[PDB]
Amino acid sequence: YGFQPTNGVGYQPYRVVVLSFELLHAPATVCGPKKSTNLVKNKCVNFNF
Amino acid sequence: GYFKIYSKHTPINLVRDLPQGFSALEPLVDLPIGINITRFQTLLALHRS
Ligand SMILES: *[C@@H]1O[C@H](CO)[C@@H](O)[C@H](O)[C@H]1NC(C)=O
Repeated sequence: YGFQPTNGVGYQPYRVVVLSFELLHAPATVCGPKKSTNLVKNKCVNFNF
Repeated sequence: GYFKIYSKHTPINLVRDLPQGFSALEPLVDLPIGINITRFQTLLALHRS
C-alpha cells in the first residue's frame, strides 16, 4: 500500500471489520439485552418478567 | 446439548457403607455446550514423595 499524508479519499488506510452471524445447531449465544421498564404495583397491568 | 451438574456435601462419620439418610441435590451449574460424551474418567494427585 502507498499510504501518504497528502493522499486523499481512496488511498488512505481504511479499517474494515466484517461480522458474520452464523446460526448453526449449537444454541445461539451472542445478542444484546432487553430494556426493562419501571416496576408498578397495585394496578391491573401486564408483564413479561 | 446442555451439561448439568448438581452437587451436595454432607459431613459423615461412618466408614464404608452409604448412610440410610435422605438429602436432595441442588442444581449447581449448567453448561450450554453440546458434546457427545459417552465415557468418563477420574483424576487423582498421588503423593509423589
Ligand atoms: C452426536 O453425534 C450425532 C451423530 O453421530 C450428531 O447428530 C449430534 O449432533 C452429536 N452431538 C454432539 C456433537 O453434541
